[PDB]
Amino acid sequence: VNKHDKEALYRYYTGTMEMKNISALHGKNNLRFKFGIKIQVLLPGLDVFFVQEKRDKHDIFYTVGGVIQNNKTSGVVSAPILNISKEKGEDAFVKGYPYYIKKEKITLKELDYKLRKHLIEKYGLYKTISKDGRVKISLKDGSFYNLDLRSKLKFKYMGEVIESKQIKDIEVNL
Repeated sequence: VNKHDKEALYRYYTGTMEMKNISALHGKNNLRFKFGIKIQVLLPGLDVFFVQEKRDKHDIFYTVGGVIQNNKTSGVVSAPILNISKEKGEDAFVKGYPYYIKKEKITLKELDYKLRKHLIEKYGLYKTISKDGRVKISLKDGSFYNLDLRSKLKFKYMGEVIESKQIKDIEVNL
């Protein structure tokens, strides 16, 4: 029901902070910890992917999903193939290259957010390119995830965790 246009999406997937050293402790399953910034995380279903959704009347910053327990961020490197495809329009291109992930396990939230942010900077998504696009993230077991670019990621998919090794290719269509 809450509609998101190009401007709304662009503003969300730009301005993000990884906290890879937390020990946190609620309504619909939430956690609380300081950073002296008092933070709360909603659990859609310690390393956390922090994206500000809301800041309460007295300085309690809210985010959704992103929390991964016992994760290695240094020493590990997964490079699945990112295949970008804009087939019809003013400038039609195909572009395949490795998408570097320096994390053992990665939340769908971060992969989505960081992947979209990349399409804004380099290809001009939600700026010069249309918001009308899809993304398929294929795993080695043949399973996959679908990101619709027309709307921002539904909160109830941000609690999903992904083994970085298991990702083989990310297919973006514009």
